[PDB]
Amino acid sequence: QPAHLCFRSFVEALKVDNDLVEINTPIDPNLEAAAITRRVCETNDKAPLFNNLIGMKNGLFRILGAPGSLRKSSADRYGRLARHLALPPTASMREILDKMLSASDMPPIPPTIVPTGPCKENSLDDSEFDLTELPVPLIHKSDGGKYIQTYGMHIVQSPDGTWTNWSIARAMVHDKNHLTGLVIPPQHIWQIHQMWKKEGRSDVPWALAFGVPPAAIMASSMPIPDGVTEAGYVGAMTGSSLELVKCDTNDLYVPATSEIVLEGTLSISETGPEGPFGDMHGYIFPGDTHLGAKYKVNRITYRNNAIMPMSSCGRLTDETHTMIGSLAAAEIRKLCQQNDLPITDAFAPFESQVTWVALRVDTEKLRAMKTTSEGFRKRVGDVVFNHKAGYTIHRLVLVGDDIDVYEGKDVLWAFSTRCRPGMDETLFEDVRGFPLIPYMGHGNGPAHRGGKVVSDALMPTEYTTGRNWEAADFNQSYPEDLKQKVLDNWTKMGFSHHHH
Amino acid sequence: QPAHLCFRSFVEALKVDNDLVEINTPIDPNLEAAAITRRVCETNDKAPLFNNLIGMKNGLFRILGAPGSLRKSSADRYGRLARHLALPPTASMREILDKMLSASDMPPIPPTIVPTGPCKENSLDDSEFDLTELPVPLIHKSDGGKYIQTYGMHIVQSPDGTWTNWSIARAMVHDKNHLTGLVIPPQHIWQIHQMWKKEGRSDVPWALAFGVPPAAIMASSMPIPDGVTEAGYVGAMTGSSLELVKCDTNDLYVPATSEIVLEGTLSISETGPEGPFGDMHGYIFPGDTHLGAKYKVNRITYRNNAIMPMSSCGRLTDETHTMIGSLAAAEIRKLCQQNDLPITDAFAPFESQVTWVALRVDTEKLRAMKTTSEGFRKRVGDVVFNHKAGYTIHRLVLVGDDIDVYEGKDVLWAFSTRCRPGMDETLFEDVRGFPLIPYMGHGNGPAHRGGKVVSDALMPTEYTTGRNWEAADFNQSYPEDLKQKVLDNWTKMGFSHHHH
Ligand SMILES: Cc1cc2c3c(c1C)C(C)(C)CC=[N+]3c1c([nH]c(=O)[nH]c1=O)N2C[C@H](O)[C@H](O)[C@H](O)COP(=O)(O)O
Ligand SMILES: Cc1cc2c3c(c1C)C(C)(C)CC=[N+]3c1c([nH]c(=O)[nH]c1=O)N2C[C@H](O)[C@H](O)[C@H](O)COP(=O)(O)O
Ligand SMILES: [K+]
Ligand SMILES: [K+]
Ligand SMILES: [K+]
Ligand SMILES: [K+]
Ligand SMILES: [Mn+2]
Ligand SMILES: [Mn+2]
Repeated sequence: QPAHLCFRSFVEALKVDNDLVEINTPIDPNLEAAAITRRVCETNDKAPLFNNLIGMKNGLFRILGAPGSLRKSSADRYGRLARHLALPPTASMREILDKMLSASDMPPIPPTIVPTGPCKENSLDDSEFDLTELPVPLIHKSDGGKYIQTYGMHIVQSPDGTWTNWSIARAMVHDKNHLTGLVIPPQHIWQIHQMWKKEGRSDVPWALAFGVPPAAIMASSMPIPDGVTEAGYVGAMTGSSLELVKCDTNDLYVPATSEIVLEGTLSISETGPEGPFGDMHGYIFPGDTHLGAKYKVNRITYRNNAIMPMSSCGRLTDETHTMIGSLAAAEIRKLCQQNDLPITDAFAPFESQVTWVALRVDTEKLRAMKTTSEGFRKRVGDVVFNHKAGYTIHRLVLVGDDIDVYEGKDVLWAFSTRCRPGMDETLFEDVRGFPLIPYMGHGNGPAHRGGKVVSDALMPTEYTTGRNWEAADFNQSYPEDLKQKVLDNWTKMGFSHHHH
Repeated sequence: QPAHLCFRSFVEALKVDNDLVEINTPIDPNLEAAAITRRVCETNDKAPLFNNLIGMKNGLFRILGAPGSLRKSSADRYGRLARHLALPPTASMREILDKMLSASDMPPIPPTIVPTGPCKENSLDDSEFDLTELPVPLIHKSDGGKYIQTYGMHIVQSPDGTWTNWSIARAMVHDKNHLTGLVIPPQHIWQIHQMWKKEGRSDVPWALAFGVPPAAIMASSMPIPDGVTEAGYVGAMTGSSLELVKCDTNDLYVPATSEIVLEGTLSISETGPEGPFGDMHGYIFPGDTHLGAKYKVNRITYRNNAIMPMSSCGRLTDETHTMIGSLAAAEIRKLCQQNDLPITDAFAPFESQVTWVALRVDTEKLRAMKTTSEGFRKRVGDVVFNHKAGYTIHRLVLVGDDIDVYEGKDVLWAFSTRCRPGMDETLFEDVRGFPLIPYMGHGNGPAHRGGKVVSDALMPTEYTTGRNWEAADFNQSYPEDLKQKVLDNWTKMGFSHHHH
């Protein structure tokens, strides 16, 4: 099966790429596996495959860390991500995000039901497993539980059957047959949960599939629109209908090649302690436990030699930056264009801890609008910050066409030199805020509201007659021939490879 | 003579360090020398010494580019700067800035007058030179003149004789015997000029010395206090009285080993076209010429085989970032401490185009103040933004003790995650602004006023009971032994030198 359609094949692909380290000696899921993974993520090293995880029994489980993290080289920086999507390993961010957006104007390709698959190779009923006896990692020393769920896909369906959502939300082990996790607005798992709670009749049928098709985990991490079934979007994006097998204890459908599947229910009544967790912005607040949603597990099915993917998230750079930030930015680019805003590109700079998105403006189009910074900032902020795709983003930075938004040095240069603090900004206090950012949920103001800003790094003439400067850089301050002369004589004169 | 006390010796030192490239074939001062230098600065390469500059006649002149720019290696990153100050080439920024501050609580060591020095080896009177016939560089393709003055020191003295100031301000050739340049408030050259203009009797006696003692050019770039003669501060800092020779046509004193000296007057009445110039924030606005101050040159004296230092300034990283930003930050650190503010460190992040300064707070001291963010931001901003040392800085970022302000990744992380836009900030509109920033002089508001902000990246408990988080990073999320185990087994397991 292709790497983008089968996690086991993805792991092979990373090996074949010389992008894997197999660790065949005993590694402890209590912190060690995650510490190695953390180190990998902070240094852009090869992904670790822990084949000998202390506590692994009857096939449950091996761990792959850092599945969507960065490679060291600039030329294949995003190669792990490209390997989720059948793209060349040298694909640019623009190419990855375009691939992720491509299904937005295609007919869905609904999934195909098949009678079995590898995820049925083994099963444990409700007398045979105990989640506290599996080698679930402790990912950070102060976490409030062992976070089994950092890179699987929750599957829930609307009561009416018309929408089946796939998403990543964290969850940890509560006891032998339950998890707790975040189920928070405006996320689709929360929207669906609310529909079941208003119906009031039963708990939400649920599955959590780990080691799913890589193209599916990418869509699981993207804020595609309300009511859109991720399976059909992934099918359109890949050009192929995904093969799904029915759960044994409910009528949900899971990817045939899932490494591990939990089947059960998400309660419409019960909660339990959840967190704290070392999360995407780089922090943990020890002892900061709060009631979260509670999941009951009735069944586990799994592949022979099952592999659990794990995100050891925190400070730069991991899946929470490369996927949450970039995929939100992609959706925001499209949202802006569908609202008639002249945005060509969007990216969440890593330097902002993916709390900003830089929006590249087609300034020819802007000029024809015959507008002003105040008016345009307000329009952009109203579109983005009132929409779910803007949830995680607290600062938007508008930049003109000379800036490559995928290059954080250039975004920081433009922000720092073209946006006058205060005057060139509009604050938004009456929008939903992202409480997980420390300055929100642990800050001085409302945890769930406000704290957002549009920062206009467009210069005045970009609204009127056009850019009126040149950069004081090698590229722009010297004519072409001179530049080429300098480059051609560089090593000659005495001064100091693309792949590496 | 030691490298920190003699520019010719500094050039040797760079060679000896394997930090120089001598270019002995003909190089054009029209753009080529500056393009090579620009490239060097953008890539942290070796400094270029142009020994064969097209238009060099009777000893005037060779060029050294990038004298205060960065080295590639992390271990001696700041070595050029260390070589201005007799510090080891491995000196940290903290050590460099401490050296630059050390004379603040020492008695001045006034200079020593000597009867001659190398700067008298050659002379050209007012019938023998023509500034338009010297190989003065065109540094950026759109500059409004050939900027002879990017790394020399202007020397002017108060009418009463009590204060002699040394400073760097840009100047370009106007005609055979004049320059034009910036002389703007609140700079000391402007303060002194104003005293001569209020007296009304004559033009300001002036000298401009190029290739001065490196320790002197560092102080020339630092906002030491009003009324303090830089020569005596440099003497205290170095422990040695600087040797100075009298000008031939006026009673000012120049460093004995100056490579090139211009003697003349700064007019109290005349102006001429100045600029545009590709400056420190990375921009040039072509055609944006304005009236500047006008200097008359009556005499040139120079060393045999004179060397003109040149800053090819613009986008990162050059002297305008490493010296203007860092030295302002140093003065601001001291200013804050003298105002009883609990600041331990200050640095202008390069990523901010040196428009921000990050202030590290001693949070134990902060807690004893029993204050709030609003009150503390206001106090800090009032101290800094009402003082000349704050002139160039438009954003202050307050951070707690866990942040190394000399590491821009960490400053950006703290700013992005701990400062809630709007709520955690105070805007300052009724302070002097720095017009050279594009969003000021080419922006939407007053060019000379406002646009400043204090951004508080202190978390709430840092004011009360103490830090209440741990980072989700390898350092803080794992115990010591585990960390050390991981490091010790790193290359063993399969994963990937300080000097490189
Ligand atoms: C890649 C990724 C995405 C996480 C995520 C993680 C990763 C690795 C974790 C598990 C390591 C850390 C926390 N995560 C959570 C999360 N969204 C959320 O509501 N709660 C979370 O706990 N997300 C983001 C979420 O997947 C996106 O917001 C999706 O748009 C949600 O899908 P939806 O649009 O269908 O609701
Ligand atoms: C290192 C350095 C410092 C420049 C500088 C440059 C460099 C290389 C240039 C020449 C390449 C570009 C422009 N510069 C100017 C400048 N200050 C100013 O008033 N006008 C300038 O034109 N400065 C900053 C100035 O030297 C500091 O603000 C000093 O504190 C001034 O000394 P003072 O406190 O005695 O007035
Ligand atoms: K999704
Ligand atoms: K602006
Ligand atoms: K000075
Ligand atoms: K704060
Ligand atoms: Mn969804
Ligand atoms: Mn001074």
